[PDB]
Amino acid sequence: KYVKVQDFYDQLGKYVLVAPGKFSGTVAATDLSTGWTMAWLAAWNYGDTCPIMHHMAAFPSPDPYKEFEFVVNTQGGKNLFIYGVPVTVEDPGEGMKIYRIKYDGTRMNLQRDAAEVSGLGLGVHVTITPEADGYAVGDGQKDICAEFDRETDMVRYAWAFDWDPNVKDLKRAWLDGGTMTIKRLKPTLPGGRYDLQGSKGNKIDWELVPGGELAIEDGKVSGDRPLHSVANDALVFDPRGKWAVASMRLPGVCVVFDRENQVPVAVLAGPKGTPSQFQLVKVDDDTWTVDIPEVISAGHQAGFSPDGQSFLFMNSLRQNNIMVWDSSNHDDPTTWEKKAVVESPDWRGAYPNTFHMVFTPDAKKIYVTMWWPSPTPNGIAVIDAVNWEVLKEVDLGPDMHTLAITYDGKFVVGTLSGYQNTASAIVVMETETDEVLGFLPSPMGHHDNVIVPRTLEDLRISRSTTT
Amino acid sequence: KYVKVQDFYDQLGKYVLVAPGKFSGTVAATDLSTGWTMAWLAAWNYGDTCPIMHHMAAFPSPDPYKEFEFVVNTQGGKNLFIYGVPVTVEDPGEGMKIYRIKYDGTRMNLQRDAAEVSGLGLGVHVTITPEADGYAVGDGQKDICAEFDRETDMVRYAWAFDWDPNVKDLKRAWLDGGTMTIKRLKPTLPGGRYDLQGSKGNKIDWELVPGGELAIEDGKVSGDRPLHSVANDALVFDPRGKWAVASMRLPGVCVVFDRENQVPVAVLAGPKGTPSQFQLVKVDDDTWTVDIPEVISAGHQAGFSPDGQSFLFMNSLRQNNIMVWDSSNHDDPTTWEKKAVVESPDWRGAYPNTFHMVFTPDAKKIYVTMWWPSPTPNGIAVIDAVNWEVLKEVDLGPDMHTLAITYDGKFVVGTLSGYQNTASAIVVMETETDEVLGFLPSPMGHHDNVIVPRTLEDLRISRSTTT
Ligand SMILES: [Cu+2]
Ligand SMILES: [Cu+2]
Ligand SMILES: [Cu+2]
Ligand SMILES: [Cu+2]
Repeated sequence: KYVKVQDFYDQLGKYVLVAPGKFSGTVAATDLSTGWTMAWLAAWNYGDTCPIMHHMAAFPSPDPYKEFEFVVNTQGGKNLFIYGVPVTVEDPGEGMKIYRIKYDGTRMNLQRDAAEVSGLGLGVHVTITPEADGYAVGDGQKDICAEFDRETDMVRYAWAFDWDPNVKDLKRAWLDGGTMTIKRLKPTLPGGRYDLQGSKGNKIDWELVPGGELAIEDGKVSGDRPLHSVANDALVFDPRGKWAVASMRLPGVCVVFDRENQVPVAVLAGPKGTPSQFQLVKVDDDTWTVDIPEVISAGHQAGFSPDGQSFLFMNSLRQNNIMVWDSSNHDDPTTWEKKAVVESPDWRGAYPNTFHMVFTPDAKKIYVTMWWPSPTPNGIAVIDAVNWEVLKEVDLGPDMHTLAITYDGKFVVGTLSGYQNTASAIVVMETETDEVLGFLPSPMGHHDNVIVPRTLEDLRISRSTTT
Repeated sequence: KYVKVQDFYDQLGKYVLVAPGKFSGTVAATDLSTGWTMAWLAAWNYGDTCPIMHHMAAFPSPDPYKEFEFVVNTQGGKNLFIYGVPVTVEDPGEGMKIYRIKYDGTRMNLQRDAAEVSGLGLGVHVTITPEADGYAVGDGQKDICAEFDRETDMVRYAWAFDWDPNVKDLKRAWLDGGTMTIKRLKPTLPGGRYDLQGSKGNKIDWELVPGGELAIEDGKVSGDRPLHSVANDALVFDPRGKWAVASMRLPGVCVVFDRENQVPVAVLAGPKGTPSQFQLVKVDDDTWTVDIPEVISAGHQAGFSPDGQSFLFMNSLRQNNIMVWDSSNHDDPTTWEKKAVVESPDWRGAYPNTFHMVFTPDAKKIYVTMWWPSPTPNGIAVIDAVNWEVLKEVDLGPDMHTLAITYDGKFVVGTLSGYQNTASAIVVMETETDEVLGFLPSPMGHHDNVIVPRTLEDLRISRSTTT
């Protein structure tokens, strides 16, 4: 006669959800087949003075219930003062830690801070390589992204980016175009180490939040070198191998990198009305430039379809759409050409903004997020990835963040995070008829979440190809 | 075709669950009618450097969805080192904070630390007065409990307890009896403030855990004055008013206090093998003693039925049973007489221990917890409180903590907490047929939980009359 919540979990399958919690200072694994939290960790327990637990990704495991490993990073400094929490720690730790954690079937074990090992600290998106042999991190305060080895936590290659505006006034520095520099970043310390932990390398004193291109232009973001910011976000991976793609928010471009040869190969132009690409110019063995005549919109989410056939870059704020390239030629990214743009009245005004996406395994649909400042309901839009069309939107609640999918394609599992001070939850949506099945408690300010993959194939629709 | 978890919540009613997280550093409110966390708070944001968020209790609100207030305390110092977490913290805070927090319909707001206001910091159970005009806190390291005014956060009265063992060897200090002193504790600083914040007043360096009486007896608990310990736990309230009862773990007694007259009036004797009461002896206007010829077993949980007719104290470890007194004479607690003992052949070992309870509104049933160290399944026992017999025992999972009940009496909502490093969750049991309806995620190490009450009568089955 009474309803068992167990009936709800039974339908979901044997899948493990993991999410960090931003200001909660915690990270947590949840068994979607029973409702239990399997294990949680609090970084304060380890001496972390600013445990803003940020992005994460998990390596595949043959049985996540027996063990899995993941990478979760942190932010610090003035990132602590971004929200409507009246924080009282005026001088917090610097963050930019890159933690390696292993769930061992019972508990989470903090293995180390890869930022200490490598010397490179980075605080935005974390992704797993498609071979599950490494991971990558980006950062929009220091504009560096890097691919790291899973066994050693050392950098394989790191890239620094810089902006040289046509017009040396913050209001016009991006709109009126400029030249971006792509620079090979080499170790400066003994033992192959970098000297780029915590705040070292910061151009700006906090990460640009949604709409932050306007704040930086308006002189409202402090830092050493704001005129030269690009706000790198992520380093995402072609599921077919070989290529990694770095997203650059403020110049509205993605840079395609050859992973093994450690050179950029292509620059993709985000905004609608630009060509497919800009010309990459080699200056020397460590340095490349690209000239961008004007930037009519910043962009944000970048990622691939699970078959590598499509690459997507979201324009956000000044334009809101999804720019789509034909990346079917795996041999030569300079031939990748614009094939579609997803547009919709759902992209009402300056908001909502779409920062996250997940594909179905067969690549026919995608679930993308619709974020707004409080108090407009935030939610999910469903995209037809064959005809490049928005099918449906659903309203959920405050502060929508990331989306994952169970590896059978059946359920999208997302996080809402209360702007760090109000309502937060896990949402479950079924992909057959695109109905919201409801919410699970989650007292965490999640900016990321994954389902733990079992195979390399699973990684194609996990935190590897998209953010 | 798809099960909506919303159907599960629709059945529970409009009730708000609140729980702190111990090593998580956090506290959270959950809407049982939708699955959302309503709001959460991380005490590191407020400069707490040892945010072991410990016990708590909520005041009644006419509408918890619009606003409610609660009290949550903290522990620190060497309590950080008691669990399986390999903590690395070099200068941990001392804890013993007593935070006042207000939920305002959107977020949690830290109001203040009442230990700073009053000068008295206490780290174990927190309970609300039956009038909702005050709260009380106890502490088993300092052996102090006090009742505080809700508006001013100042002490109404405080009591300090001390053990004088017959035999001055830790192994025998309790088993061979002694004399406990009950002493009025008066302030020493300007403005009527105590000088007892943080570790000030600790006789031992951490709270005794389950079976901790063996630890202290074996010389394994550091402190300046362990021979003097009684391990106060709680100050619970007769729902009929007038009386408050302080539980003493190590001597196996409870002391009944006249709240308004500020005097003790009776000492109830815990273990099977003792009379109903021990004799209270007045030494002077501020000081009483009680002689205990032998402590047969330590005790723990203490509380009243919602009609105040029964009073219960659990014997734990050396005996595991529920000792029950006839407290129907509200005029004179010296008349309170043992009327029953709940016993089971399943409780014959050292474990399980039963540290928590909640009654149904009509006082006919009790839900009690069954705690064991890893890896024995912990769970809930259902007690017939008319005939004083065990009805049912259910296995749930690791590290069972507290119990609450919806105020219509339909659902028991408890917390399991992972020993701070493994699986944790909220459990829901329906009380009609005592079936476990299942679990909700809860990435917290809860040692307390409540449902926000609406009325004074609701408190009778909240964190007021029992722990
Ligand atoms: Cu991003
Ligand atoms: Cu973020
Ligand atoms: Cu207790
Ligand atoms: Cu506790």
